[PDB]
Amino acid sequence: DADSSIEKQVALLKALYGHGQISHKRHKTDSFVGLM
Repeated sequence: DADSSIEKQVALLKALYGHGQISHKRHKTDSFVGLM
């Protein structure tokens, strides 16, 4: 029944996706174009 403990690791994979947020940080730079 502890085998379900491995399913919790799937949540750790979601933390790896958070690295994609760094790519969205470039979208904030596009917002500065509005200053023009």
